[PDB]
Amino acid sequence: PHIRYAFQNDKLLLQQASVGRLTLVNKTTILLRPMKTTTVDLGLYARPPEGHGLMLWGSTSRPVTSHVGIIDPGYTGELRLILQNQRRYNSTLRPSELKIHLAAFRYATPQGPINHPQYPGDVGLDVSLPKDLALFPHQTVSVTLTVPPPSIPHHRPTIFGRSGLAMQGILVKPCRWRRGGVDVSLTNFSDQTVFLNKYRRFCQLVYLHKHHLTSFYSPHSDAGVLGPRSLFRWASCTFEEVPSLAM
Ligand SMILES: O=c1ccn([C@H]2C[C@H](O)[C@@H](COP(=O)(O)O)O2)c(=O)[nH]1
Ligand SMILES: O=C([O-])[C@H](O)C=C([O-])O
Repeated sequence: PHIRYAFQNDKLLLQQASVGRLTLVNKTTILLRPMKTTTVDLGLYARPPEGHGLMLWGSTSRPVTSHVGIIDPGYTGELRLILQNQRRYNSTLRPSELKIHLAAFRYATPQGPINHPQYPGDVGLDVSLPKDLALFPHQTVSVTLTVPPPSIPHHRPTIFGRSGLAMQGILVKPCRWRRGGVDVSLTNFSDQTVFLNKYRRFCQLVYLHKHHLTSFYSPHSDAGVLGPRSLFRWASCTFEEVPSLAM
């Protein structure tokens, strides 16, 4: 399969597009104010092959957390990375300290608490909050989902955040939804208490094909997505530059 893309941004360098993953790195210093969202407009456009979505994620050893972005197959706008400052003062990413990754995966879609996809073809299904929560500034809050989602053979249910909460300072730490049930953690990086009532959509349910979860560290895998216990392994695709995709 081919991923077709276009990229144009003088503040970012394309490091490589190899073994199914594109990596960009920052050429300029990136300033992060405390308590506020930082967005990086990537100048990057892409369309996945049939049956696949795309995954967007950032990686750094500085004290900065990035949203893990689930990219729908019908999306034809510009991709953005959303970052949050872990400290209570300015943090900077000096040239080359931020890596930005994009790669594809096969997924499946079933037919409260679980809602149908927003648009034809969307990868994720919104999951509703089972109780009111109060999220205080610079604090983490955890919630349990225990009632099983729909079973889909050869796929693995996983939870990821949505981009609109992320823009408000609320990140979800992505995690597998395992047989026992899943503890979903939300951190508020903003300066204000955020109230999320019962029935609010707070995260999304994604069914990755099981090939996309591994324990081996590979050319084809990375600990940066779901963390260390289950590595994300992206599809073996080829990137192909189609400059007219750029808007
Ligand atoms: O980190 C992200 C996450 C999402 N999106 C784009 C592609 C998605 O299809 C669309 C909506 O994503 P959600 O609101 O559903 O997370 O925005 C990004 O550009 N960057
Ligand atoms: O909001 C989205 O999920 C995305 O924007 C969907 C399409 O198809 O364009």
